[PDB]
Amino acid sequence: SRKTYTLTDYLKNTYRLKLYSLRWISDHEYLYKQENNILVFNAEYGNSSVFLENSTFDEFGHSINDYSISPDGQFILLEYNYVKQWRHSYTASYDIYDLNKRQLITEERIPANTQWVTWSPVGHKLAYVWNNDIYVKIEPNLPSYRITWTGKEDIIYNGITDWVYEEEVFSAYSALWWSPNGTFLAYAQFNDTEVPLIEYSFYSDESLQYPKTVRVPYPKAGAVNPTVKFFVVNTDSLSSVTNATSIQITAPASMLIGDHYLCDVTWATQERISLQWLRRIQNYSVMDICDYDESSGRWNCLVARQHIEMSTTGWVGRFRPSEPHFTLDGNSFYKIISNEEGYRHICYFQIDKKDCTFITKGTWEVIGIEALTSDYLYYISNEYKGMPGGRNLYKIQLSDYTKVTCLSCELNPERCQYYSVSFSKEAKYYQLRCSGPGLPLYTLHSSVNDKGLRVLEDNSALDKMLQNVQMPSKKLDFIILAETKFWYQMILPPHFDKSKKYPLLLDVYAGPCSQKADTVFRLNWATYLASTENIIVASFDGRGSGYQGDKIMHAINRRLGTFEVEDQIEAARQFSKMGFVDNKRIAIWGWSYGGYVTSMVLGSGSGVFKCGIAVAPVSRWEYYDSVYTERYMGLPTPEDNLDHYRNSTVMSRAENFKQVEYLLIHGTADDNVHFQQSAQISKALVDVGVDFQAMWYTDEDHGIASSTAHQHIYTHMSHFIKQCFSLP
Amino acid sequence: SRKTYTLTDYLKNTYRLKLYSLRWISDHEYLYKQENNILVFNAEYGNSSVFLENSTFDEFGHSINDYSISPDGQFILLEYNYVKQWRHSYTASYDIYDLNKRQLITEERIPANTQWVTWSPVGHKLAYVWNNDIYVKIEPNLPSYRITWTGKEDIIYNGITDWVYEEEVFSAYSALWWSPNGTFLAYAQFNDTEVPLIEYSFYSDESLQYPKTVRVPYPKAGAVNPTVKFFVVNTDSLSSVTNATSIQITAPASMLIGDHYLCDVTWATQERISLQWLRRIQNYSVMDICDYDESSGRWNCLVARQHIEMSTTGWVGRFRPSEPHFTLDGNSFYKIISNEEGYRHICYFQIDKKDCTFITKGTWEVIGIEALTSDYLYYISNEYKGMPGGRNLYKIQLSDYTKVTCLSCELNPERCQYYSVSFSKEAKYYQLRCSGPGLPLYTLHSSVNDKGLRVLEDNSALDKMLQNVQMPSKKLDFIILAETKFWYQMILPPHFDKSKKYPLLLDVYAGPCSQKADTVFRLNWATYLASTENIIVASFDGRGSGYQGDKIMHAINRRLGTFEVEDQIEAARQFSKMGFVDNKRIAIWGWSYGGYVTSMVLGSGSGVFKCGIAVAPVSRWEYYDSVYTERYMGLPTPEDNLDHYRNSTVMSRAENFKQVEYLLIHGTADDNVHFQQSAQISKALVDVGVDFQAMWYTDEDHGIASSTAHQHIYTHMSHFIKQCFSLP
Ligand SMILES: *[C@@H]1O[C@H](CO)[C@@H](O[C@@H]2O[C@H](CO)[C@@H](O[C@@H]3O[C@H](CO)[C@@H](O)[C@H](O[C@H]4O[C@H](CO)[C@@H](O)[C@H](O)[C@@H]4O)[C@@H]3O)[C@H](O)[C@H]2NC(C)=O)[C@H](O)[C@H]1NC(C)=O
Ligand SMILES: *[C@@H]1O[C@H](CO)[C@@H](O[C@@H]2O[C@H](CO)[C@@H](O)[C@H](O)[C@H]2NC(C)=O)[C@H](O)[C@H]1NC(C)=O
Ligand SMILES: *[C@@H]1O[C@H](CO)[C@@H](O[C@@H]2O[C@H](CO)[C@@H](O)[C@H](O)[C@H]2NC(C)=O)[C@H](O)[C@H]1NC(C)=O
Ligand SMILES: N[C@H]1CN(c2cc(-c3ccccc3)ncn2)C[C@@H]1N1CCCCC1=O
Ligand SMILES: N[C@H]1CN(c2cc(-c3ccccc3)ncn2)C[C@@H]1N1CCCCC1=O
Ligand SMILES: *[C@@H]1O[C@H](CO)[C@@H](O)[C@H](O)[C@H]1NC(C)=O
Ligand SMILES: *[C@@H]1O[C@H](CO)[C@@H](O)[C@H](O)[C@H]1NC(C)=O
Ligand SMILES: *[C@@H]1O[C@H](CO)[C@@H](O)[C@H](O)[C@H]1NC(C)=O
Repeated sequence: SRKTYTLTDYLKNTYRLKLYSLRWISDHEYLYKQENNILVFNAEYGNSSVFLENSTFDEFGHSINDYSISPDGQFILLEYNYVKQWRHSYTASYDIYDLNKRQLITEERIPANTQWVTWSPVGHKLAYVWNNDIYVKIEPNLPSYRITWTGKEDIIYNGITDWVYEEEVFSAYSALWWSPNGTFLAYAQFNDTEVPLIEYSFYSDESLQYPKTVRVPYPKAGAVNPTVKFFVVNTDSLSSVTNATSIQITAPASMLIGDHYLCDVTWATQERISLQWLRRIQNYSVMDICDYDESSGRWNCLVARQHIEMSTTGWVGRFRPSEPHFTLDGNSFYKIISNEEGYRHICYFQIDKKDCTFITKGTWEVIGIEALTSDYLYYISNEYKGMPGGRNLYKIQLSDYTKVTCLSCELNPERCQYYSVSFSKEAKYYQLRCSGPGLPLYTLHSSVNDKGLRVLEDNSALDKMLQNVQMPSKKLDFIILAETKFWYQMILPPHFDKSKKYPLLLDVYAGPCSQKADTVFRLNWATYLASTENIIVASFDGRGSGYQGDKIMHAINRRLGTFEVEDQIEAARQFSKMGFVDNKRIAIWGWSYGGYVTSMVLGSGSGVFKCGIAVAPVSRWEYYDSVYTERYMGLPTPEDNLDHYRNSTVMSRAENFKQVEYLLIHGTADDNVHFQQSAQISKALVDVGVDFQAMWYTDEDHGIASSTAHQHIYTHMSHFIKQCFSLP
Repeated sequence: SRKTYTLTDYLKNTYRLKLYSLRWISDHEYLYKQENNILVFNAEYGNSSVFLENSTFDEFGHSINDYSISPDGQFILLEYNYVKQWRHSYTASYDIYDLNKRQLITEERIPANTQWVTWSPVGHKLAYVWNNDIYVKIEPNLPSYRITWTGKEDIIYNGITDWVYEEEVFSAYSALWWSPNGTFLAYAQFNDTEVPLIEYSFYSDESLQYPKTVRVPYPKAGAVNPTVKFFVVNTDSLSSVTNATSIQITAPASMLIGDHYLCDVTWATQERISLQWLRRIQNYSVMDICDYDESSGRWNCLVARQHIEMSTTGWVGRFRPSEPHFTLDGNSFYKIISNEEGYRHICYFQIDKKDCTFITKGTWEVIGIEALTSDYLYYISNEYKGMPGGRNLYKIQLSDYTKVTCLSCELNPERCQYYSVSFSKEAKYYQLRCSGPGLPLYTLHSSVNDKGLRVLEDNSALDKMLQNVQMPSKKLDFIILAETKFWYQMILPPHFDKSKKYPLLLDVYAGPCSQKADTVFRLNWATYLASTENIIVASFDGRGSGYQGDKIMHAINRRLGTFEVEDQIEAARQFSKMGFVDNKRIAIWGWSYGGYVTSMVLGSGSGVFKCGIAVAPVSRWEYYDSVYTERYMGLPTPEDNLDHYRNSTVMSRAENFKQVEYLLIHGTADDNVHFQQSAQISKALVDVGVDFQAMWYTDEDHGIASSTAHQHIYTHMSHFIKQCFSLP
């Protein structure tokens, strides 16, 4: 045979997966960027035309990072001077171009160093955050109205989140929610006054004589948490002479008694907001329904409308309480709830009524609700062929729950088992996105008869290129551990010989609600290790893994670093039992939570693993943030869960590392899993006389995502793995 | 045949060198700590008596770190709760025990967290520094008198130095000088108001949830330097009702015009102080002679008494201007000055007279002046057998300079070639300390007819143990480079075979005024590499090296990282020509300046070296302190020497590291050569796609001196050297 998938192919993106990233602008039209032009596509017919030529901004004088067309199509917001902050946050410069007048706006521009910009859902109003304060523009050429005056760097945040809310609660920077009409603007206010600061050196460029100290409010497990306030402004009654009036919506009494989080904001109608609150002890959540009082200007939340969601075996939701999906009248909603058997299913709720009705059931889970129309509810689930790592689109008939139709299951069963979807406004058309086991396929469909309209992207160019490469194969199967099915995946080398013994690398994450065994197609480091190095790369989903019910997911509750570590050891013991694995060449590696599990497995003294690599690992739960940690571990106090926080550290296992080859890697500017975590592992290994390998990446964060750093880390880990497996 | 000197022997200090640490307390007596007792010895006869049994402090309740007996013998100052700070500084708790009354002083105790304590030179007065302020106790049981009120943490320092003065100027924490009588107390005041702070994380123990940021005023090359003021207090006229009056002594006009340092304080008589000042441009120093005016209470320094010392080829002195050694009347003195040929010799100066008279000359240098009597001047030099790395004691007859007598040269010429000395007060006796080439020998002698009195320590216990070990040998010789002799040393394996090819490791420092080729006996890492691993460990003294004249030393002036790097490359090329070196197995390593040279040699693209290890290296001169850097490099400005600062970095040679195996090591709490230095090397290597090896040591400083860290680093470097040389 001929060429293999090399490390250089992975690092240099030689074999590009093609995407079809579309933006719906109505119930029947979408925008698409097809090189040097923006095109508008008609979903029913498929005809297109140039919406905007990229030649329009040749004389702009800055590199445009991104754009946003206003809902009415009248304006385009141009984003340039992009400066990345955390996982979702960034700062940028913004300019507005009038599409009808065909010119840039010179007067009353969005200021430089803007934290977040948002168009209203309809029309052309703007809400932006500058210096932690909210500003509203009714028209792009008109002056802004100031909404908040309390904004203070690292202390008060209006309309944007602090570190912990961005990372753990909202999974977004924005804390601004326009009403459907664009009449109201709802926002959250974060107060970090007494939140302790994580401090670290930033070395910057060679030209900087003195390193900079970065100071970030970050609550570690058990520390003072930021507080939250919720407000609503009427953007239609803004005065140029008088200051803007913000109406506060207070949290329920069952929340105000102690520490709590605002975990969800959903507009139900033009005058109704849904708010979900969660206690610091993350097993109790309350949903409030708040209506606008036209004859007072205030917002009232009846105690009778409050819906409580609690857990007896663990925490609420997968990572957070699930979002409600309101019916058009806003008097009822659907939401994914854990049932009496522990499976996550769609529940139907009526506002002034007692409980809920489950509309789905079974030994599988609903992944998410995608669309809701008058007649149907569209959702993604892993029901098909009882594969927890598969994803398909289904629709349930709202007039008969037994009438469920799989929409994606049989489109291409050998090639397509993992779908995601993008619905048009009002769900008239949908784009299906299959990500495996074969090459990604993008298709356009009509909700009317569920007829296929067009193939958008088939990846035929990649298909032909990959026919020319010795590609590895993927086996997706399960093993039995204590009368339960646990899924695993294996990346097997090309020309796989079952009578030959191959070295095995265990790729681990194993965090709560994780899934490493799935039907997704990937071109990654594992692709190179199996194709060029002839190493079996295995992944296993044990106790604590998600999408298989709470019996499996909650098994890890108040006990991180126990069953998920043990289950990785047992998986490797069982893979060793298969006659195609060299029992003397078993390695393990992982990033973030994966790094914590790798380190815990290496310090277990199982004797199964020869070597391992931990990238940016957690080492002790007290060093990680309060929101994520306390969700699974409780508080680190003698009354709560101190004993388990003390017994679940990497440092305490330092003695057992004498039995293994260990490579420890961490970025110095990691704002998420602080360098401190690895600084403590290295110190405990040195204190016990254990030799190991280390690598720091100057100014790299959790992702180690800088082009040169990404290439260096993978090159360094490849040399380590090859040396450990005696490969040339 | 039998056992070799193993890595474990080095790390576990299996073969300990015995010392004879004595403290002269008079012209004929000394103190010696001889197991469970402090003894007093009579030099002439050798008889002794117990002075203090350590059973006295069995019920003290703290571990005594050190002690200090008052000059009059009446009190002992006990040091406990020792907390190390920088190279010289520390904090401790102090208690005073009355030796006559045989009880602890319970009233008016030295406060906890005392920065520095000092007995007066005669009697029992105390001067201590607490919270950056000076305090004086006339008697140990009496209350203190406050001298200064200006003390401010990290800003104003009274009687103690800031970071830069401790490390570079005084090579000591103390900035307090009692007059011989103990009448006056002279002190320096340091002001660090506008000095920029170096900031770095301190991780501490596992129990610390948030890392601490350490902030130290540290001027990097070209930054704002601390300012200095000098004062004198009369300790005999201190009032309990009135505040202490400090008389300020102003720097000369030729110093006040810009930035300057106070570089030396020497009491000449009871009423005369010598002060040496140095300009920020370190080629001009002024010595001031200051006399007490009894009819004014003021100190006056005549401009006619000022002695200027300037350099035309480099900087003043070896590391700083040399100290004056005054004759009893204080009207004349002796100083080591560089002569017209560039050799450092003893100069004789008379106070109200124009220049000086050289009393020594030749192609060798005076290392230091050790004692001065009415008849003789005692000094150490490297004259014997023209060996720059040898050290011997000589005496010159003050009535005839041609009458020079070597006092140590012929005591044991095969065993003893490197001496240091300790004279009694008034120099009636001297202890000679020979540190090689054989095992250290400690002897006592009488000055009258230079008769050997006693052998104090012969190391006979080590001698017998080493007879049982396969010990390596040392060859000390020279090679010619551009018509000049340059010395090198080689640690050769036992049973050395000149017809066999051995791997070579080059051990480097090469800093200005350094010496790595000498006659001293050492039990170190090199001893193990040659004895167990059969590796030749070589060291070379090239351009910039000291004790061979200014032509060699000043060759590197305003050009660090040029000739000393080139000369290490040429030494290895010449060792390669010798037929006992494997030219394919040549490695290089160094610590501090040695790490900078190793990195510069590895990035030179010479192709001579296979691998190298740099421990805590300097990478760019702008990151290192102003005092040391500017001495050799000038200022990093375009009007001065910016072009060489920019051309002499490790980062700029990053491309050439593809040709070598590199191991980079640095401690994270290094307050001297900041971790920033290695953080910038690693980042430049990653930016260029160079794979290398790294190791950080959490909370270790420049020394990486913690027992567990010292063992780990040497174990890690040994594995690296062994794999690079293909050794099992
Ligand atoms: C962000 O959060 C912080 C807390 O982390 C919050 O700051 C707190 O503000 C309040 C009110 O401004 C202050 O509380 C007071 O303390 C001062 C003394 O320092 C007293 O004057 C106060 O007593 C008076 O007022 C009381 C009620 O208002 C009554 O007892 C009586 O009328 C008194 O006259 C009171 O105890 C406090 O200084 C801070 N806390 C901290 C830790 O800084 C801040 O306001 C928040 N910012 C926003 C925009 O929400
Ligand atoms: C798809 O094709 C139709 C039909 O040609 C386009 O609709 C026409 O174009 C303009 C702009 O909307 C109107 O002024 C005409 O009256 C329309 N004619 C008809 C017969 O509908 C349509 O815009 C095309 N869509 C895209 C996205 O290119
Ligand atoms: C060494 O021994 C001598 C002689 O015994 C000691 O000197 C004498 O002893 C006492 C106590 O100091 C004095 O009162 C006598 O006047 C001394 N006589 C002479 C002739 O010196 C001496 O103290 C001993 N030294 C040590 C350090 O033990
Ligand atoms: N901060 C922690 C957050 N996290 C998540 C969060 C989510 C998620 C999915 C849907 C909605 C909201 C959040 N899904 C997967 N992982 C892993 C991460 N983490 C865990 C420990 C180590 C470091 C790290 O970043
Ligand atoms: N700070 C720098 C100071 N230094 C010295 C100083 C002296 C010395 C000798 C007699 C009197 C006063 C000073 N002797 C040898 N080395 C090397 C060191 N240094 C140089 C660069 C790298 C880091 C370091 O500590
Ligand atoms: C939207 O919201 C309010 C009432 O909900 C109304 O007064 C306003 O003018 C509305 N605008 C529309 C429906 O276009
Ligand atoms: C929440 O957790 C605590 C602490 O483990 C527990 O005692 C309590 O019953 C929980 N709440 C619910 C609703 O189960
Ligand atoms: C220290 O120096 C500053 C200028 O940096 C000056 O304002 C201040 O007076 C000084 N303090 C003392 C005690 O000399």
